[PDB]
Amino acid sequence: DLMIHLQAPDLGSLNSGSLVYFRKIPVGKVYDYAINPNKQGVVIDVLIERRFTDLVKKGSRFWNVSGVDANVSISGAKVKLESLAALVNGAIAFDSPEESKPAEAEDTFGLYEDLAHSQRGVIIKLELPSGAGLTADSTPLMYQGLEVGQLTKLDLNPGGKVTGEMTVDPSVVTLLRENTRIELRNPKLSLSDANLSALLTGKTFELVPGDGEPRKEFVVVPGEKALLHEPDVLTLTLTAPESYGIDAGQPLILHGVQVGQVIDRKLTSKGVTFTVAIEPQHRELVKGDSKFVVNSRVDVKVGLDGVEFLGASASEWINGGIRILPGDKGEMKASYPLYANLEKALENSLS
Amino acid sequence: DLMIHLQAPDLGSLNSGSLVYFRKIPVGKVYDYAINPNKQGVVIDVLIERRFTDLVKKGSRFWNVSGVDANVSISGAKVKLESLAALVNGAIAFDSPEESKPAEAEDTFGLYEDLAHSQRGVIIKLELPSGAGLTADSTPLMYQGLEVGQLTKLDLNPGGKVTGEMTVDPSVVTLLRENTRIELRNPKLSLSDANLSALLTGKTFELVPGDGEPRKEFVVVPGEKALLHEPDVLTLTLTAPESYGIDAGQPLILHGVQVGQVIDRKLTSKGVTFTVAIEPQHRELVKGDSKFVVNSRVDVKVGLDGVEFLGASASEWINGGIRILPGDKGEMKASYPLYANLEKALENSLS
Repeated sequence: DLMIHLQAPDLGSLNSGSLVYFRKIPVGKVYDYAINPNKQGVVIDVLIERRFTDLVKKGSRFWNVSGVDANVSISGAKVKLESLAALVNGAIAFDSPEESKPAEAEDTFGLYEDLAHSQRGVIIKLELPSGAGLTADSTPLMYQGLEVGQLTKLDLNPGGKVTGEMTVDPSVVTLLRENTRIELRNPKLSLSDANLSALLTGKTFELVPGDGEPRKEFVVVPGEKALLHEPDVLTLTLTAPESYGIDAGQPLILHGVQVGQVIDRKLTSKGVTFTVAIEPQHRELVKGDSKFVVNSRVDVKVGLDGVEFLGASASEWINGGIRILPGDKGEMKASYPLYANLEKALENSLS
Repeated sequence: DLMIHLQAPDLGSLNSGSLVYFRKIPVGKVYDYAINPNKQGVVIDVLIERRFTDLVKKGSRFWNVSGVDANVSISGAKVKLESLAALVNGAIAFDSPEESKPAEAEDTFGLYEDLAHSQRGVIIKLELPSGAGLTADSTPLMYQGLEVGQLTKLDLNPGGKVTGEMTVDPSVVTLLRENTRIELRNPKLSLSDANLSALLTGKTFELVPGDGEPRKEFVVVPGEKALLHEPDVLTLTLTAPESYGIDAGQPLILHGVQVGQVIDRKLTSKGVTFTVAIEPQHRELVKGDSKFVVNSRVDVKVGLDGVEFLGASASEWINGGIRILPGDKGEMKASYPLYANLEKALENSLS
């Protein structure tokens, strides 16, 4: 027979004589349990039978299937009572990997508390902004709409630095590399597609791939800042003597289509300095010369023969933001002015 | 007696001596269980009685009815506890088909994990855009409002290519053919008919039939692109010097009625190029000559004797989009211009 040791943080629902399963086949039993010399953890030593000594490998993971948990899920709760023998007395199930040396001679093993905690994969360290809607073992990493990861740990390091970590499955592991971003998506209010499921999920880590050297630690920024952190982004610091009602997250518009987003608005003594970012599409477009016209304010002028509306439309007004007047050739200097309307941009009159 | 083998990925709630049912009549029992030589799967060999040897056919499917699962459903949860003997010890039920040879001599059988997984039908491979709201065994294929299929598998192939597969029942199988589209419907917000049920369901595969050679693999596109993929569609690439507030999914209007939809908006260095699509109704209508006028902007001109409103109405404005001025005869050239309003389209002045 084989006599191996398990290290658990507590005994759980396991009694002496409780049963050990492989593929839900009883292939052994729990022999004894004892507190190890330090009071910290409980060592449970089990006895795999003589026939099944070749099942237990060095790379095996043992997990605890004892009691029953009833999990209510959104849009219906499927609670299935699979195994009746585990409720009364407790059980330990285990997996056998493909290629590992067979274990022997009282080899220790960590005892995971659940099947979900004993999933294989790669630990990925994250430096989170805040843990406001993030949860331990409930926040997924989506990729192409599929669940790829699971936030497994969430800590508040000293200095007020929330960091967590994530198990991803091996498939995607080759996708993670340099300039590969993980940004958290808010469950944003969708008018065209009504999805209550997404609304109930909450915060959601989105993986967007890049190329380069494989890395294993990332920095998650807020969703607005994500554009700024993209690999090929162009960042213009544009000044203005007034905010003109332009918030931090207004869209930035060329020829009617959004080419960029405002990132942040900083108030100084000289005026209001914006920092806007630009997707690659308008990166090629700029050519070093442009004018920047506010779309946040409506303007109507009354006249006998002259009737004009300047700088806005009602839909434009709800979106707001900054309009681009592209030029032919320039050098992409550091600072640009923000003109109050279109005709002061044609007059080149920043006053 | 008959001694046949079942191959299951795990033993489940089955014990030795657990019972085998046909039409919920005990017609045998589980004799033994053993792990096969590879560690991958468990072989459970059962013993159908001597009377019932003619029941087991070659084309039989065995499924697992063991334990109990309580499924909460929307708009009320009907949880029925049908069979009490399966809870304590476990059971295997099986079906006998109409015309098959009777099985004998330790013939193997796959053991499905549920009655829903052991439904007959045809596997249909799908190349999905994303698996954002799609689920395994929860996403149906509607046809005429009835559940016809069930998305049974959802994978993330390398390269970021989500593909899944679907069991459809045999009836519809003759309906699937060439130019037969499967497009996913979003649970769109309905103002006239309030349906919370549809809202709770989420994504929904809609089957629309076509004619031709029978095919067994499809490509699902997004709902907006579906129009573009229809069998008799006419696609116009129309240019404009500005977006004029025309989004990617605006309706496209002839004589007040929607005849087409804008498909996508691409920003270039020359301007904004749209790609609109057309239903067969306006396919016959075009005759190779038309003018394209924006309906997204309001225009009011003030005058002593001349009062006119150009290009929009408030309802038109909420819908927005492109208006068609049909002509008598033409050749349907590749590129068309998008005029800013109606009078510049009558003046033939694209500047």
